Amino acid sequence: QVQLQQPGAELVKPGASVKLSCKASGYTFTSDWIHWVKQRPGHGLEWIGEIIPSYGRANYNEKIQKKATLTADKSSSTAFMQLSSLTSEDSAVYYCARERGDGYFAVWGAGTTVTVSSAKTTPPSVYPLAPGSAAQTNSMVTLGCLVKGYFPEPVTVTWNSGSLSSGVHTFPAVLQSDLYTLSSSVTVPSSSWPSETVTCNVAHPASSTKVDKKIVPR
Amino acid sequence: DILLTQSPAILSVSPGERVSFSCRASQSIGTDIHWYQQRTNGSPRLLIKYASESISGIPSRFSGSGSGTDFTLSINSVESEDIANYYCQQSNRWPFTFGSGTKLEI
Amino acid sequence: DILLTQSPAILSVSPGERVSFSCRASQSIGTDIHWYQQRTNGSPRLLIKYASESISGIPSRFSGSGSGTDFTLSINSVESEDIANYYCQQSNRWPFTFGSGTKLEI
Amino acid sequence: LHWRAAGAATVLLVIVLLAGSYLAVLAERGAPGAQLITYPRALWWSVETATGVGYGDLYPVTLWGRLVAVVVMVAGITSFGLVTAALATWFVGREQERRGH
Amino acid sequence: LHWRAAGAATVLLVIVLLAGSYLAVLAERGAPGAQLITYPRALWWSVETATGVGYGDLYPVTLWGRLVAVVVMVAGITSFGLVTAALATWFVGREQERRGH
Ligand SMILES: CCCCCCCCCO
Ligand SMILES: CCCCCCCCCO
Ligand SMILES: [K+]
Ligand SMILES: [K+]
Repeated sequence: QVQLQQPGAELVKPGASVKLSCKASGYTFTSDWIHWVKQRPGHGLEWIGEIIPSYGRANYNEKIQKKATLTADKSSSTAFMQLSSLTSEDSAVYYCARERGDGYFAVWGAGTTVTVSSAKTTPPSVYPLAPGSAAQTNSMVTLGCLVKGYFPEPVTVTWNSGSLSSGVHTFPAVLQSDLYTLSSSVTVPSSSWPSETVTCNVAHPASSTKVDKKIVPR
Repeated sequence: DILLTQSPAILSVSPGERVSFSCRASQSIGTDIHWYQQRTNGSPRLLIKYASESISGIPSRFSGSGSGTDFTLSINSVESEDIANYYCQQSNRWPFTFGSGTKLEI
Repeated sequence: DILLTQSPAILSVSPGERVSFSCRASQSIGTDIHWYQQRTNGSPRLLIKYASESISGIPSRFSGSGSGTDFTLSINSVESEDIANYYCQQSNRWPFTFGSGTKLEI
Repeated sequence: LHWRAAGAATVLLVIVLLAGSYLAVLAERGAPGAQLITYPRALWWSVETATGVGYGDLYPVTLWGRLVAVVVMVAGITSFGLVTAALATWFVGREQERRGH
Repeated sequence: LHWRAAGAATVLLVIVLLAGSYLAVLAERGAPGAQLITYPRALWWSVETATGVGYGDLYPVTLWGRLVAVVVMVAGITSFGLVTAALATWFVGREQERRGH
């Protein structure tokens, strides 16, 4: 089972604050330390701080500006990270990790994508991508769906509820006029469509929306 | 603070070959180094702990060697799933630190 | 005697930005480094003691980090009153020594 | 009594070794340059401290870390000397039998 | 008895010194960075460990190496304290003669 559970995304206004969470499961020891790591897009890993839930003691990176405040709830087994007064420089993916007190990070959370802007949350519009009536096909056929006009990052695209993962591409989003847009492709044998259902699932954590779109021929 | 240098930043290898990632510490840290893998959009995953110790669930083609200030992550017979970023991390002195990271390219 | 190198000699920063002063020791001195500020015609004033410990009366935008041979003085959101010379000083081995000094410029 | 206090010293020493190992990590973390920041080697440090073997590979750099160290030293010194005192009382008693006194 | 246990402690200490020196090399080899990997200096390390002289030039870096170390420490501490306990019983007995008791 998943040991560390983090929310997908958090939209923050410049100057405001946010409190990220990290619910834990699995084996729990008093020697356990919960760490937080910051990763900016296209950058590397950056240790923010640590905390031992069985005492409430917390340490922080001295080489960076202190934006964080670490707390924990022993009952709900949840670690908290208070980020205050955020700018565009604080926009990154924040991971939480568990250390057994032996130096290494055995398990990581999925990470929370924190976006700092004054723009508004916008759910995505999902449109199907079926081949034209004149397009020929080989042994394989290429389908897809268009995720456009959402904010902020990220979105998770799966095909047939994750049961279909072979031959899938999901392109990085492009930003235009405070709205993101991407596409995802899927390649199945031409003999299996549309005799077998193909559907893309699009989750947008920031708006708590998840939609489905079946890909039927035109 | 311990400085971990990962050179080169990018490694280009042919399918089936053996590749080696380098991690040099700014001072002697014994064998207190740990290796992680991060694919696109994925979270870091522990590959090797304490320089050479294996992790359960990790393919046997991953190994590690070194001590003091010089450490090496080796992938035996590189395949497509190994394409990712690789980071090293020390736990010898507070605070813990990461290397700049090295990307594998096939 | 411990040699303390402060590079660069002059730092040019824009108003509101975060600046960082460097102090490198010729050998490992733990965290036994101390930072001072000296404005024009003024006397030196203690900003940070033992690398990171804060001093009463000193603005909270001043912080320090580092250990061993590498030390950093950081000023968060630099303003006009921060324009001065900055010196580091070690107390690990006799005799005590000062760095060459770094001037802040806005 | 001497045998009891010896056994009492041993179990207390073990507790101090465990607690001292835990408290050391808690105190040392946060201080740049500290090496006593993981439990396994902290326990090894605790044994080193209690015995005074003097390998000098690990030592606290903080006030509370050093305070923990002192407790372990004295606990080790008291324990290993209580055992000596217990062994002495044992031999003294046996000598008072081989002379018929 | 006290003289016997002292002699028994000495011969046991020697055995532990020898065996500990052999076991250390066996445990340390295989671990990168280990210096306790040759028998001659391992025996010198064993003496250092049993006496607690604390030169700190040689020390184990493995779990079993450290376990061997602990046995040598305690053996040395027990031995050197048993001798103290034996010397004390000797003086106590002699004092009980110069007072006519
Ligand atoms: C001797 C008892 C001290 C226990 C450790 C306290 C940790 C201090 C952290 O500021
Ligand atoms: C304390 C007894 C341990 C003997 C040495 C064992 C060597 C371990 C090698 O894996
Ligand atoms: K000693
Ligand atoms: K020493």
